[PDB]
Amino acid sequence: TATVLLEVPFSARGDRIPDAVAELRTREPIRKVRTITGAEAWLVSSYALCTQVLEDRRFSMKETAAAGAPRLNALTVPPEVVNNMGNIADAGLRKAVMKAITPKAPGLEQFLRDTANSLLDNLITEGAPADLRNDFADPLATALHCKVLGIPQEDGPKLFRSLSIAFMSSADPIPAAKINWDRDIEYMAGILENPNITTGLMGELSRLRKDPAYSHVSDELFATIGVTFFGAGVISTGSFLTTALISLIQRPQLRNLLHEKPELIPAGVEELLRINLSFADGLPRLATADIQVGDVLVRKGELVLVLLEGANFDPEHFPNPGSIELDRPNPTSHLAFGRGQHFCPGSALGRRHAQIGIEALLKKMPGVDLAVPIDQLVWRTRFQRRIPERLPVLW
Ligand code: HEC
Ligand SMILES: c1ccc2c(CCc3ccncn3)c[nH]c2c1
Ligand SMILES: [Cl-]
Repeated sequence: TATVLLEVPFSARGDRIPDAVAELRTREPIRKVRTITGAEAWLVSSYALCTQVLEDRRFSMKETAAAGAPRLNALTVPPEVVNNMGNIADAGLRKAVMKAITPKAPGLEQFLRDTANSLLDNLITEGAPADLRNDFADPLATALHCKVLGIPQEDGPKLFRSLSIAFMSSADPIPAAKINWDRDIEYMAGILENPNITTGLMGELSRLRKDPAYSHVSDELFATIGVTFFGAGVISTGSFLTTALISLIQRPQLRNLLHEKPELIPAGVEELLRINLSFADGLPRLATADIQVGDVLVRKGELVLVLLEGANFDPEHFPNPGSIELDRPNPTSHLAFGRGQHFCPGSALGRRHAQIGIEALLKKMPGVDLAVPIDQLVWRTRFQRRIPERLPVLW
């Protein structure tokens, strides 16, 4: 009997990789799929072909936003925002933005530790079960990014609540996304004019905005940087830490090891990054030329989806890919942060967020365990991240 073209994404579950991924990688590591919009795309699932695509700018991020292109999903932002990093670079702002979002600012790591410990103390006081997503990982991400941006902690929750819509992976445009986007842009425009905001990313952007060397950079770009980096950083660190905590809880031997030897936590987090399923969709690129990828000649104008867990569970690059092994020879060579032109600018901050969050959790609740059977986690659908709606634990 006839079947439709293979549809992506395969599963919204972030606690297991579908067997279909390895079968695809082995039989057809670049293969045609249908996205939720109905568009066809090339799904790339081997490490070698994923890196090839991400390292060839002729597979363009920016052009995925072009009118009439085959789409993975509907834009939730103005099309120029897809090229936000490119616009930042063209405005002469890349170095300043990068420096503002490193975890090395004085007191930043102590802020993370203090915040994590305070959130955990509150959970211990409230008593089990505790929701490690809504009452730990996401508030820690939100507090971190208010600090990094230089904006008041009390503004975090409202900005955060845009994100369950802003990072939707939808077949169609989302009216609420524009409502929240325009509102959050207005907020950050006000931040740039707010004399109290003198630290962090927005403090620096506010200064550069009045510097004659940036007098022709648009106010829209300055505001957009704030919304984009808050949203990307918070959704990415919150979702990654949440699904990392699941992987850690499901490995009590690793939890005990990292609890007893915290110096191993960075290597543990690198492996948790490698096996992380937080990205719900392949990374999209639009071909701007005819390009050979494996056995397929990708044609100009076609959509390519780089499946991160395809690369990161590829046994030809990461032997025994499903196992967390702290002594791999190539531990940071995973694609959790992408690769090439669009490699994540917040990679160092995301690493520190997770390392400190896990260190604090293991000290405060060494006996942490799921409080529900793992299958009972509710996996958010049609979203750019895989996350459980609640993460109930006991300890
Ligand atoms: C505070 C900012 C920030 C943080 C923190 C952050 N991201 Fe990023 N990330 C970005 C931005 C902005 C981009 C777009 C870069 C570009 O287009 O050049 C990006 C790009 C990426 C990409 C590549 C996307 C592509 O299409 O090539 C991946 C993958 C990624 N981030 C994953 C993560 C993960 C995983 C984490 C946490 C563990 C994280 N990011 C934390 C802001 C952030
Ligand atoms: C693929 C998907 C999304 C993006 C973005 C914007 C991400 C964002 C930020 C805040 N609210 C909503 N979305 C920039 N480059 C991208 C590539
Ligand atoms: Cl504050």
